[PDB]
Amino acid sequence: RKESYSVYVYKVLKQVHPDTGISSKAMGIMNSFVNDIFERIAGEASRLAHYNKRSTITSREIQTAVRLLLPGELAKHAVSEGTKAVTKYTSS
Amino acid sequence: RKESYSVYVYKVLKQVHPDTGISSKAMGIMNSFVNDIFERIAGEASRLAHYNKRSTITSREIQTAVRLLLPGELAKHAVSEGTKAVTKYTSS
Amino acid sequence: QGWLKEIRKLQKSTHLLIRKLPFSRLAREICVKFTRGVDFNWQAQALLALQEAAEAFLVHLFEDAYLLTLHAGRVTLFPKDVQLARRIRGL
Amino acid sequence: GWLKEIRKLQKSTHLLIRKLPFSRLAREICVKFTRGVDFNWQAQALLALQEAAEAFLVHLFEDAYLLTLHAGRVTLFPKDVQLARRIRG
Amino acid sequence: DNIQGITKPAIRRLARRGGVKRISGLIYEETRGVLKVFLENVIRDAVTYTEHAKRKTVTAMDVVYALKRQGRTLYGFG
Amino acid sequence: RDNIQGITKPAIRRLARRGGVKRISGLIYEETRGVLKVFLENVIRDAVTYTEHAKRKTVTAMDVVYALKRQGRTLYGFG
Amino acid sequence: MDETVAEFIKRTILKIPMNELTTILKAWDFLSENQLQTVNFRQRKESVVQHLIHLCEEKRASISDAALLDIIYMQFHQHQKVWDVFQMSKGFDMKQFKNSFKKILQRALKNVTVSFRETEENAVWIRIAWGTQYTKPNQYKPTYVVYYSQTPYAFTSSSMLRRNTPLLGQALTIASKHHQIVKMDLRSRYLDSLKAIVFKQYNQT
Amino acid sequence: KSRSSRAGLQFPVGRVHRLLRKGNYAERVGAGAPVYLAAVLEYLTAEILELAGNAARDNKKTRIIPRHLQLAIRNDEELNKLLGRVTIAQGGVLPNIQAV
Amino acid sequence: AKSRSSRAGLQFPVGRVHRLLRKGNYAERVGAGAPVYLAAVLEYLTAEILELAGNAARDNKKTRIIPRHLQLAIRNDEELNKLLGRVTIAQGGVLPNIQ
DNA sequence: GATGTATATATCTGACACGTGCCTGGAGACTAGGGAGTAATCCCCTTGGCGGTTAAAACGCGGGGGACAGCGCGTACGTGCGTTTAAGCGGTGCTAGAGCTGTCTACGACCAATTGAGCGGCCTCGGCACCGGATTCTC
DNA sequence: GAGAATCCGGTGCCGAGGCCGCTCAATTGGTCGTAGACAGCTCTAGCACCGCTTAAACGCACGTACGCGCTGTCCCCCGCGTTTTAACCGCCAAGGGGATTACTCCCTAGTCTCCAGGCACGTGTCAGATATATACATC
Repeated sequence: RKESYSVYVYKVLKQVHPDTGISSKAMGIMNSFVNDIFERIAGEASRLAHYNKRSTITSREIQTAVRLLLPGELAKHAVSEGTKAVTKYTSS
Repeated sequence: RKESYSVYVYKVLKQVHPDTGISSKAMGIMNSFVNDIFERIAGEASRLAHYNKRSTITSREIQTAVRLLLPGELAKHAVSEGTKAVTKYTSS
Repeated sequence: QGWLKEIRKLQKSTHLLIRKLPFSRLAREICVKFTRGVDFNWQAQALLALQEAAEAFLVHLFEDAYLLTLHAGRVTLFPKDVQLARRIRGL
Repeated sequence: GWLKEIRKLQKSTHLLIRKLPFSRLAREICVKFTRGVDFNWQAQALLALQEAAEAFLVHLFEDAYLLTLHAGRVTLFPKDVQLARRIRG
Repeated sequence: DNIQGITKPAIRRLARRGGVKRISGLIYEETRGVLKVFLENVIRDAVTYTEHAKRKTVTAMDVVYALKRQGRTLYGFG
Repeated sequence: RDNIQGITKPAIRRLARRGGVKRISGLIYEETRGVLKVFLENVIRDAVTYTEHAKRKTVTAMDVVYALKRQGRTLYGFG
Repeated sequence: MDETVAEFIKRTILKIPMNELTTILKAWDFLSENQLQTVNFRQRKESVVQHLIHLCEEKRASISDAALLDIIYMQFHQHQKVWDVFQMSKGFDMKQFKNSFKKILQRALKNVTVSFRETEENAVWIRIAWGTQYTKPNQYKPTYVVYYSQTPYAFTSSSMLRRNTPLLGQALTIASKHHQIVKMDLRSRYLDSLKAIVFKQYNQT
Repeated sequence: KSRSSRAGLQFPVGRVHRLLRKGNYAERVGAGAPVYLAAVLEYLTAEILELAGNAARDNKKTRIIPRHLQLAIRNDEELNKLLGRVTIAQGGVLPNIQAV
Repeated sequence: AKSRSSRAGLQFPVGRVHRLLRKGNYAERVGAGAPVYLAAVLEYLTAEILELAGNAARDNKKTRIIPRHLQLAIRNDEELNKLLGRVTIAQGGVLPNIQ
């Protein structure tokens, strides 16, 4: 009844690694990681819905929030991967 | 068409001081002061509408936000003055 | 020597360098002085959380304040070093 | 000697870095982070850049000089400035 | 007492983790002092949340939120 | 052609006198010209983004105020 | 390729309205029509140009092709700018003229950018991007010259960047087979009025 | 009959309530909150301007300039911790001199 | 009858992020394409930090991730140290740093 | 004792406190429906205590290691002063660019049925933590 | 040139991952109001430049005030061995209150309607700025 993000982190770990197990405590760290970055970006992009006097959150505002909240090379890889996800989402 | 807080700061200054003038630049500082504290308190109390799984902002949440966002004696004077304003607001 | 082994040992393991019950009694003593009369229940995980934060803060403070003793040519810390290290940040 | 110079400069409030070299420096650095596109700074925003830069440098040299009196120096070496940034983070 | 539980070898191990080679003697007071002036600013910033949701129990999320507002974000214990 | 030497040899001296330093050393003149430059990048790259988002070729004062607020060094006096 | 011309092509196509963007891209003659068929022309403009750049990421790009796109963009927005009228005197293939003008201008300053385009009534549209001997040429503030082989007249676009006006005038006078250049009062917005006020006098001298 | 004068305040109440509706802070906004908020803002504004006016008076000038707010903030202890990460335009610094 | 992450080609969920981004009161209107992009960004960040953690896990001849491995994989990399600066990982310890 | 160091006033200069017109956002009214405050409950998580051990802290001691104070050489820095260069005023032009006013359309809230993806409880078994053993290293 | 540091092996143990039941929240689908992309027009305020002019930087010569390495002295933390002590483990009782559900009710939100307040504009006029000139404070 109280959800978390353990199953999805476990699926990503079994994707990019064959059999590397993860303890039940360190997984908790991953929860408080990715209940945190989502608090920043999807918080901070909300601020860019207020300075430009808008009311929506489209993909462009999240793109600029990722351009702000991350250092250089990691931000470049993230913005290169996200639109790659969106383009194969559009032609469903 | 673009509002500000100059008139009210001028009224408070003429209240607590007889004839002390204020320049048109320093008044601008007061704008960016009190478009800022209102961004903190009425921002941060919104967070206390989310941790307790509520949807309202009553006087009690603003009271706790003032208890958090201010150092000791200034917070004590502010919480002593605010309820004094509210009690003479209720019996209208 | 001796210290050269202890720095290698303590930087390897990830234990708790402060004992449990004195830190818990200190936290309860501080919590009593605010909003008196009533006691305050503590969950057993919250005191561990505050202990991990306090240990990480003090280790980071000593590691940051040590760099103002190699800078003066000395080897040894002083309370001047710690007070200056807090003066630089603004805490 | 210098003591009549400090107590004159901690009294006034005007800008110290001249406006046109700082404007040329900002227009130089800005064109590298926008893929070769010019911009048009409002005449108000360059004052904001210059005030933030002056406040940051004055606070930085105050903390660096606080470091210089610790080691017996009076002179402010470049070992002092590159250490008051790693402490502050 | 209730402050002398943070003994001399405790602060000594806290320093030896930090890379400090040789330690003076007066540190063992000031560190205790700064420890107190840390924990107070975590306690009341916690307990106000405890006084808001009207319960007599400080949860771990309250301390995590007090450290969130303080500046030092803590992971794991959420 | 020098492009960073608009910061002069005594302008750094005026900033050090405002800071309260009695006697500057030598290579500080080659050090501060680094540090300032780095700081301006972490404003201007952070301030060219906001004005890129609102389809404006004009970098207003509010954009630099927002970027400085996001860095942590809040600026009041303009707007 | 470099990572500067992509922003220029993106900004130029963002300035193009959707009413004739397919006309611009068919007249520009740089991509395959199958890749025109691939691109959705029904979603919003903030991703159509992303798809078009991603087409031009792979195959070919330059600064010259982007400049020629800029020329074709400027040829359909003559209502925006304000023009100036020159004339030479004291004195023919256009290939030698192109080579002479480009070599004289590249010997005058270090960094310039010249681009030509052939148009009927023997017209040539010359885009000039000025620069210095230390900086890149500013693409975003061009200078356009409408030159005719028959008439000694030339239409001149104004710009922010002055101080290269007598340099361009003397370099174009030496680049042509002439010795004198004038500067009349004729400064207006529409090209057809200047065309009429020149050609009613020139065809009927 | 206005809500500013009904509670005996000087800062507006309708504008603060308008900025709490359109500020995306909670889905519902009570009536007892923004009067409390405007009272706290009025107290902080008076707290700054009293010290600013006294420092302007002690410099024998009948006008408030940003150097006076700089002195009043950096000489007060509470506002030193409230505004500790604040730069002020046309600011200046404190008269700081120290020897060896 | 068809999953959102399966259209997205991702692994993090999409409907849960959209539910939180409506219920969090961040804006009064949520665009449809936003949480897919946001979930892809979160997936790339978690993939990067676990990809850096597993190499240090095999470096210590282990296959079970303890928090010390996450501490080292954060602090040794430069750009993640730029990102996760003011974060104290629980049960973490410090880098081997002498003199 | 001449060089600052504070003060009288000259006037002149422009910001600013103020007065008016005026557009629109704030107040009055009232229904309505979800938010929540109060009441009860039951378990579940915390508090208190008995007891025994065993690492862990406290305390003398001496010894080298280091901090501190003086000091001489010297060199890198402040200052004085003529030049020459670049910065400011200010004035003109003058046009790209903010913005803002309509429009129409794709698009996202809003809502009824429905079902499987994910959460709670459980059960190993291999990964791992610790304990004991065999192979290197500097004083 | 041998006690100390590193790698290795064996054994208990316990949490990590697989598995099932299930339920509620995410999906699918059809409806409608509207947020915002898009175009075009209009005022404005930022950039380029130029002539002047002049205030400040630049370059240099030089005197000398600190930087730094050295060295002597004296004190003062760290390692070591012994004694003492309280932290912890595991248990056992018990009970205070945290989480859950019900139920009414009340209080804020929406829409309409009316007008008083806060903003843009314009203007005389006092506050200070800077400048010169003259009475005190001092190494």
